[PDB]
Amino acid sequence: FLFFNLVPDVNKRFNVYDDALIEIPDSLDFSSERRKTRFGRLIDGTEYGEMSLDNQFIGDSQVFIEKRSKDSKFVFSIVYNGFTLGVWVDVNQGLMYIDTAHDPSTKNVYTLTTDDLNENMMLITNYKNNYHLRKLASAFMNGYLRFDNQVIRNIAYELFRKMR
Amino acid sequence: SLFYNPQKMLSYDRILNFVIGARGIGKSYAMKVYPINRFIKYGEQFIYVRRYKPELAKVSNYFNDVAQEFPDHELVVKGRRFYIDGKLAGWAIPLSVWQSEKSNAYPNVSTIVFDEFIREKDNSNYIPNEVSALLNLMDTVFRNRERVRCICLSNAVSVVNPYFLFFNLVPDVNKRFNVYDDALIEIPDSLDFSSERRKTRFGRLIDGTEYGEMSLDNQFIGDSQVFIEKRSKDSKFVFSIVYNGFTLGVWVDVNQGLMYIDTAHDPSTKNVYTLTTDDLNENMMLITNYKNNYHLRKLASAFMNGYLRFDNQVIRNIAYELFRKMR
RNA sequence: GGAAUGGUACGGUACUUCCAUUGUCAUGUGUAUGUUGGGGAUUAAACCCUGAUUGAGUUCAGCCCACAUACUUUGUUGAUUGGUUGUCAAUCAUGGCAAAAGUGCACGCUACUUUCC
Ligand SMILES: Nc1ncnc2c1ncn2[C@@H]1O[C@H](COP(=O)(O)OP(=O)(O)OP(O)(O)=S)[C@@H](O)[C@H]1O
Ligand SMILES: [Mg+2]
Repeated sequence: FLFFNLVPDVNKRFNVYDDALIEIPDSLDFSSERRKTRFGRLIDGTEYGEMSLDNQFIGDSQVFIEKRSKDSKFVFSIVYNGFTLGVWVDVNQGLMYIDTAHDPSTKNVYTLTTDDLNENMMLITNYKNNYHLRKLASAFMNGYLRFDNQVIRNIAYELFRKMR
Repeated sequence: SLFYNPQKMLSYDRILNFVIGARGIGKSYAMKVYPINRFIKYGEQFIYVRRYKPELAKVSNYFNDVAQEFPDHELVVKGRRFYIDGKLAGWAIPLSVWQSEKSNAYPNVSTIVFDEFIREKDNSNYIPNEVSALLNLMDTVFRNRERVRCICLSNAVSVVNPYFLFFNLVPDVNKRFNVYDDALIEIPDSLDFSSERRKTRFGRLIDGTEYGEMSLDNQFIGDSQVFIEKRSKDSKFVFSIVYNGFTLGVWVDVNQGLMYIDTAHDPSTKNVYTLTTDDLNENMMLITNYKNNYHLRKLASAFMNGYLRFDNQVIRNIAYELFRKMR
C-alpha cells in the first residue's frame, strides 16, 4: 500500500478504482466470530480485555489542525522552497490565517533562504523581520494563527521551527 | 530451605502464574521437572518457545538434570523432538516462525515450560509488541479453559518493563505474594533467601562477597529502580506541562516547601505549557528553550536544589527524560 | 489413575470490622485574644534580646496546635448588565452512608499440588 498509495474507507466494504479494489471481509461476523471464542475461555476474555488486541483495530497517524479561510482584507506574502504562502487578516475578532493567495501587486515578498532568490524578494533578517511581523509572531504563540490544510500545516511548522 | 520449591506456586493456582528470580538457581529445575511429572501421570505434551534459533542446536540435553529427580522411566530426545518412553513430549521451536505453526492442530498442552522470558538490559533480542505475540501463542495453544497453566520468569525484579505496569504488576519486598485477578508477584522465602545466600557465603568466599555486592543481591531480591526520594501531599494545582501527550501537573506546598509532581486535573484553562509543537493546539501556549527556566522558575530552581520531589516511577522516568530534553 | 479428611486459589456464605476500595451526600481564605485543653519546649545550665509585671530580678513568660466571634476569596473557569455582588460547574481534600475489609467456609469438588488408596 505504501507503494500504490491507496485511500480506502472503513464504510465502503468494496473499494473499487480503475485498477484496484480493497475489500474488507465479513466485518461484523468476524468480530462476532471472535466474540464467541472468549466464551470458550474466560482467560481469553482477559486477553481480549488487553488493550493490545483492541488497539490493532485502531489506526494512528498524524492529523490536521485547522481548516479555515476568511472573506476580508489581507496583507503579507511569503515564499519558501519554491512554494508561496499568503497571509490573511480579519478585523472581526482580528483573526489571522495563512492560505494560498498570490498578489500581483506583490509587496514585501519574503524567503528565509536565498535558494529562492529573485530581484523582487529580499533575504529576510533572521529575527528583525520577525518583529516586523510581530502580529504573525504573536499569532503563532497564541491561537490566532489558523490554516486550511495539513500540508500547509507541515510547511508552516517547519518554517516556524527554522524561525525562532 | 534447600532448592527452588514450586509448591506454593502450584497451590494458589492461577490459571497463569507469574514468578521471578533465582537466576539459574533452580528457577528452571522444578519447572522442567513438572512436565515430565505430568507425563508420568500421563497427561499432555508441552510447548517450548525459544528466543532465537542458534539457542536450539545445543539444548537437546534438557532432561539431564531431571533424571536425578525421576531415574525410573525413559527420558530421552530423538533429535529436535523430546521423547518420554518414546512418546512425544515437547513441541520445541524458537519465535521466528510461530505464525506458520498456528494453523496446525495443537490439541494437547500441559504447562508453560520456558524461562528467561525477558532478560535484563536485553531488547535487541526483543520483538515489537511481543506481549501480543504471547497472546497469539496462548490462543494457538488454547482449546478450552483447561489443560494450560502459564508462568513468566525473569531473572531479576524490575518495575519498568511494559508487561508489569501494563498489568500494574507491583512488587512487595515485605510480603512474598502480591495477588490480583490472575497475576501473582512472588519470590522464594526470605528465610529461604537467608539459608541459600548463607550457603553461598559458605564455600567460595569470593563468591560470597560478590553476593555482598548489590550486583548479585539485586538478581534475586530485586530491589531496583527506586532511586529518587518520592512523596505526595495535598497542595494546590498550579502548573501543568503538556509533554509528548501527558497531562503532567505540579503541586507546590509552601509549608515544608517542596514540589510534588503528582498527576491531577483542575479546569485551569491557563498556565498549561507545551515544549513541543505536536502537543500544541489552539488553546495552550508554546515555550522556547529558556523561558521554561523563567516561567517554571520554581521548577528550575527546585530541580537544581533538592527541593523537587516525585510521586511515581513512570512520572520519574518521563520527567528525567524531559529534564534531558530541556537543555 | 480414587480422597478433597494438608496447607490450599477463588466464588458468595456467614462471624468479627476499618467509606483505605467505587459511588451518595453535606464541608473549606485570611488576625485577635483566651491554657481552649494538653503536651513546660524541659541541657540542667551560663549569659543576653524582647513583653507585662513593682519601689526594685521582684516576679513570671516567649512553642505549637482546633474552637468563639468581626475584619474574607469553598479555588475557578465560564452566563450576566455600562461595570461590580448572586444565582448554574469543575477538581482539591475532609467527614457520614452504602459497597467494601479482615476472621471460619460449617455453602463447592470450578480446582492445582498432597501423602496414602
Ligand atoms: N529439586 C531440586 N533438586 C536438586 N537441585 C535443585 C532442585 N531445584 C533446584 N535445584 C538447583 O537448580 C540447579 C539447576 O536449576 P536451573 O534449571 O539451572 O534453574 P535456572 O534458574 O533456570 O537456571 P538456568 O538459566 O535455567 S540453567 C541445580 O544445579 C540445583 O542446584
Ligand atoms: Mg531455566
